[PDB]
Amino acid sequence: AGSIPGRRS
Amino acid sequence: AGSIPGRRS
Amino acid sequence: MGSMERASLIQKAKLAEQAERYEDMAAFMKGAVEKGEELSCEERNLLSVAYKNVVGGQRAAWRVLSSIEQKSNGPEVREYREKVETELQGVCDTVLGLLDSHLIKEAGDAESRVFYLKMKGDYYRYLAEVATGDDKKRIIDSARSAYQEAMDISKKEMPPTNPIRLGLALNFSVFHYEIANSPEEAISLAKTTFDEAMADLHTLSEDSYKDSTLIMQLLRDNLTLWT
Amino acid sequence: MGSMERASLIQKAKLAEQAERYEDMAAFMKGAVEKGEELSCEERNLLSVAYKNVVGGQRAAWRVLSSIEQKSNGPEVREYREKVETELQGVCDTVLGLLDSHLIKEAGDAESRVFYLKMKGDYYRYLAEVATGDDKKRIIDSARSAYQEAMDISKKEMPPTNPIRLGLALNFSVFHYEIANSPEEAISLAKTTFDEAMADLHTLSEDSYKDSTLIMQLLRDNLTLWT
Ligand SMILES: *Cc1ccc(S(=O)(=O)N2CCCN(C)CC2)cc1
Ligand SMILES: *Cc1ccc(S(=O)(=O)N2CCCN(C)CC2)cc1
Ligand SMILES: [Cl-]
Ligand SMILES: [Cl-]
Ligand SMILES: [Mg+2]
Ligand SMILES: [Mg+2]
Repeated sequence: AGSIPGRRS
Repeated sequence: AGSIPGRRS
Repeated sequence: MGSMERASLIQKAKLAEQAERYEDMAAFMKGAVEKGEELSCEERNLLSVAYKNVVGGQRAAWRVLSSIEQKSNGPEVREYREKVETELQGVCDTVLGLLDSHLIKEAGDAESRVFYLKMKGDYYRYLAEVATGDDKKRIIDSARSAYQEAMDISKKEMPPTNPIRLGLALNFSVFHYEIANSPEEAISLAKTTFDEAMADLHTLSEDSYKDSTLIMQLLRDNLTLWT
Repeated sequence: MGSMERASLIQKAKLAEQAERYEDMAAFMKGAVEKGEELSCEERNLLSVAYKNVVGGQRAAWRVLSSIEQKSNGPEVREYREKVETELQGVCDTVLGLLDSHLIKEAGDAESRVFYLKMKGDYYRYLAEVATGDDKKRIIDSARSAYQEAMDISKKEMPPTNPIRLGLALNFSVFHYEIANSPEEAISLAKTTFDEAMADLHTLSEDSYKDSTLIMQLLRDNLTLWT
């Protein structure tokens, strides 16, 4: 189950 | 030009 | 970072991102927040990206150590898992502290307020992932409450394709599935979010369409795994 | 780490490797070295892997920032490159300090002494990559001198297929090519090393053959790029 990766601007 | 990676035991 | 200019902290946070120095990036963005001014859209994203990378590395490490520790059941594995856990909790507490002092209370537009409340839900969710004691139920409720307020605002103030609205719904669905033991709520939220976004795509430009459909695919990916 | 048992520091260094927590790994192995006992083969490798990961990340970041800074020619890019550079120099100085106090002087077997002198050459080489001032020529000579002593021992005391001997020759060839502006010396060293190893492969078991041929392929890869 994946959340928003959110690791690159 | 590559040296020994040396990053995993 | 009190002696460094706000604009310089922002510039260095962007450089730190390019250099993959995420701890530095987070420290620069913490300094920028502590200047006391509200953050622009771009600056909010820098803050979020910095801390998601830092806590993402901590969570991955905690999961490795927790798995080793469960298989083991000397004190070393538990001791080291506890050390990583305390460091993770410290980072989550720092982010939550920035949101409480004083990002959320000064966020009046729906885009900023929803953004920060989604953050607040995420960081309580990361606390809940490692929680085991007297306050674990209270941590879960704090995550739920933050996500719920963000959801209520987003449904009133944003179109169903808004990428922040979509990412909030995605993460709240993960909260339901992984934390709250509510897989049916997770599935229903993901399905309703996806369908309402689909029906609103016709209103978007090509660039907005790409932004929205990327997150919609993440919703579909979870639905595929959950159903 | 003075209050933690040596064996516990070693165990935690292995856990930190699994968790990809390389700064922790390096701190645990520094603590283990400072217990004052000599290191086994496995422990030397843990020390080397920890610091190569830490300094490898610093070098990658320094290269990103140095490239941005060269293209730019405010103070922010130079200031941040300088910060990363100082942190890299600090890590190299720490490793060099461990080798001088007192790993090298207590290393009497060829396998340990060659290993530590190769390390000493590598960390002076990393210092030389960022050096620009009055001591830059002295830094380069310190790297050369360490590699040369390691080479002299390895040719007398180890077969041409020994993986430490091979990796030392590989890294010394990179020193010649990238630092000393001696590409012909780099190529000659890589070719002679490869050919002498090839001729000794017939003596090896299947497992030793795999170890040696892996490094021989790195020598060939450099030769392909240099010729
Ligand atoms: C939690 C969350 C939700 C959406 C996004 S995004 O779509 O990647 N994003 C960040 C800036 C790009 N912009 C164009 C759209 C919104 C990230 C995180
Ligand atoms: C500098 C250097 C040289 C060789 C090696 S290795 O071949 O990867 N190695 C490490 C332990 C494994 N062992 C079997 C052989 C030697 C690493 C670094
Ligand atoms: Cl405001
Ligand atoms: Cl000895
Ligand atoms: Mg100012
Ligand atoms: Mg003891």
